[PDB]
Amino acid sequence: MAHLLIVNVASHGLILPTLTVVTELVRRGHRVSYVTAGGFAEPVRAAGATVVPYQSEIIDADAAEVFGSDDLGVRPHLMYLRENVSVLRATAEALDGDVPDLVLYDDFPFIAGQLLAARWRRPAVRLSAAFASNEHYSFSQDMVTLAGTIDPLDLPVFRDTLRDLLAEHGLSRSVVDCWNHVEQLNLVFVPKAFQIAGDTFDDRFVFVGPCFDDRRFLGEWTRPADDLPVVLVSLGTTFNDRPGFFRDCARAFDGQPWHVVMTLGGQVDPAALGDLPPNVEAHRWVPHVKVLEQATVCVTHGGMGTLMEALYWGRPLVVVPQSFDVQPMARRVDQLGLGAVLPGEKADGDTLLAAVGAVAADPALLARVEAMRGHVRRAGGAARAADAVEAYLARA
Amino acid sequence: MAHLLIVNVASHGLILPTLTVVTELVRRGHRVSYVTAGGFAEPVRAAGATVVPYQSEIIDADAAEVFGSDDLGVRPHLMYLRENVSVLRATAEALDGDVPDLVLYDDFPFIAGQLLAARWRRPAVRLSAAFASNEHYSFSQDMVTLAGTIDPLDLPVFRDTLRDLLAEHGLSRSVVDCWNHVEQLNLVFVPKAFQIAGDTFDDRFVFVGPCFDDRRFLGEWTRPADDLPVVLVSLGTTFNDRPGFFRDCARAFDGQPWHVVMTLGGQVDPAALGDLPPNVEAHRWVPHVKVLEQATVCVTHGGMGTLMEALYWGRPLVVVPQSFDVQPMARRVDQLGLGAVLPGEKADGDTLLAAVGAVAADPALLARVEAMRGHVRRAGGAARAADAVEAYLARA
Ligand SMILES: Cc1cn([C@H]2C[C@H](O)[C@@H](COP(=O)(O)OP(=O)(O)O)O2)c(=O)[nH]c1=O
Ligand SMILES: Cc1cn([C@H]2C[C@H](O)[C@@H](COP(=O)(O)OP(=O)(O)O)O2)c(=O)[nH]c1=O
Repeated sequence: MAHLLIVNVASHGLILPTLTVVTELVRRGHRVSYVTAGGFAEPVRAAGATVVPYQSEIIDADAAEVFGSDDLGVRPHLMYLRENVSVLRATAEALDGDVPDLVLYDDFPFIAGQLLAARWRRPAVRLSAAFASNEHYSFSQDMVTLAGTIDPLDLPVFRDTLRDLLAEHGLSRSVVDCWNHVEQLNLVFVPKAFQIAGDTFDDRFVFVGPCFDDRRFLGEWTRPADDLPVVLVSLGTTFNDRPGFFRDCARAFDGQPWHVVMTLGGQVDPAALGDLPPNVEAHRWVPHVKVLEQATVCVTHGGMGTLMEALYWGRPLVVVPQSFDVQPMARRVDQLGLGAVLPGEKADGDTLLAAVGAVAADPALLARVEAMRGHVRRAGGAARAADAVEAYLARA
Repeated sequence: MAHLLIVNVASHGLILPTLTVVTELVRRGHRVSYVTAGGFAEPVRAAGATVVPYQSEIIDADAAEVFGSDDLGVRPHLMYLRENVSVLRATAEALDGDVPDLVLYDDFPFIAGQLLAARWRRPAVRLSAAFASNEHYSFSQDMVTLAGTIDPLDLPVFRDTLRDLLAEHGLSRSVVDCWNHVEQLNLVFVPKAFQIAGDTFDDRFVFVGPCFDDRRFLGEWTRPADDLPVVLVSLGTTFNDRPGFFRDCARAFDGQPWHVVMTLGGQVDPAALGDLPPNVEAHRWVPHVKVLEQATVCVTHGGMGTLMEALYWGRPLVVVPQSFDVQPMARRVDQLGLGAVLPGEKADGDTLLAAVGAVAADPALLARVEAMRGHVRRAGGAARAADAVEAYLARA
């Protein structure tokens, strides 16, 4: 009954929750256009969607290095607008003659998303792979706050670039109303129980939780031979250039009654770690969902995708936040008592060893992890998202 | 001519900026009721207002301890409501028979403010002694994020109490709408230029900047006989139980080309510092406003009052934040290049000494500070506040 456009940027965290949703909507006779770049085109086409390529900077940008350049975060902010503009121009060109009935856009390209919907006079849907935002809670604000950057709107060049962009595309919305625009429908990839201030989000928000595959394109992983409890250890895909962290982890678990699956996420080359104990392994990539299924503890920097996949299986958590983008999750896990949180420096090998053992042996924590798993399960998934999408089409 | 009620709580930072404003309205003939507790009654009467006492909990509470109690911040949050409720009941008791034409309330007692405005069906005005909040920026969220506490609306007992309070008081305004309510007029004691995301604030907000007196009731001060550049050092009135800080600073400035004036703020006894060099003073209280007039550098934790009082006199800053509450102001001062910031531990006497000398000798920084001084002067202060109120009073 529809041609659905998904507006997104080139990032694992933002695309992976989307895949099984695409496959479900397509299963129901809908047709999907998907904005993406580079190697992401491959899994996106496999989910059933037609790929609309665009030129991305962020795809091979070094996050740590970008946020390091200057002390106000001008470089991050301006790259943000560029990625949005690059996405806006490429989608319009491709689909100006094939107008979608429904524009769905991730938080990141939300400027391009609003402008596209306005340009075509089409209903819109927002997708959140992290925490959702409303009048009470802004995932964006405490992003700025924690990151230490300048407010984007306090940055004259950013503000003017945006004002000229809205003006050009004639969107009848002011810069501030645009930046703080709440969409009529929002698909969020966490349970409401986990969402910060989740009790405050109304009907416009649908908390469907993690949506995932076997994800064979991230490789495959098979239960070990030593039959030791399995600990997943990963720093994600973004701020993951930390051979020190991984090497110290391998050392601490050397001879310990655990089997460690280490995930480098594309930065550190396994070889750069040197030799690992027999109970410790390291990959550029393995499907977290595949390790976590057989796992006992999950050690993660706090990436949402990894947290929700771990909680899906009721795995006690050890969160090792190394960057700002992940701190709200880590704060939320700590306050829900879903695991131990070792922020930055504190996440050394030895401390990480005591934490892994501690949370694996805590009956009260395990009581909370099991219950939360229950909310994740009773959360929609790809099926409930597609339902919302189809009900939304109806009202339009 | 009117009866103006000022709803406030027993706190120096929240009451000081209000005083000269009261005196102006009264001077113009209006009659002012002022909600306060304890020893603040004296200065408030002086300003020319009629004191409405309420039983206060925060007036004799130790912030550091209160926030140290538990890991979620349940004790602070619940005290916050009690303070609000205690203020609600007292004022209602006193003014039910003497309804005000206008209800002016500070951010803190904003819940009691809204309910009183609704009860009596009167226009209301909000007062912000720190940054103001709107749809783009929330000082509150910034606070919770920085303090590491749970969102108050994620805390059942807190929201239930709030919900019931709103219901029992007839207010037809949901808990979340209530919490994120934007008043139709806001007096903000900050220049819009300093305000975070100032450009995003509309005409509902009037940035009148600092409003102060001789403040003789805080004692007096005559510049030294040694004729050294005077440096004001102060950790404020809230998280100021830090003898090590003042002790180490006095030690560092020993025999240095500066005259250090330290204010303990009713916490540490001056005697507990022990012997001080001839060029270092220590007081329970002296009017920052009088030191700052003769000063060369202001060293402060980031209290909004001290900051604005210093910028009023174009004084270079060394910001030494030791607590979440002054963290956004330290961030802002740093972004505007108005001074050096030495967060928490970084703030030893030796590093403080270099900073003081450094900010005093930076031509660029001084250009920026002198310019901000310009904005503070343009703000309009007490006169402009009464102007706004009177216009609001006539419109409604
Ligand atoms: C690094 C890595 C991530 N993932 C998945 C898990 C998450 O759903 C998603 C995003 O990674 P995540 O760890 O959440 O990191 P980031 O903070 O960078 O987004 O990618 C893997 O499956 N295998 C891997 O090796
Ligand atoms: C401690 C102290 C404060 N003040 C004034 C300056 C401010 O306007 C007001 C509040 O103090 P401030 O320094 O801003 O601290 P806080 O963050 O704790 O509120 O008190 C004095 O005049 N003298 C003093 O000795």
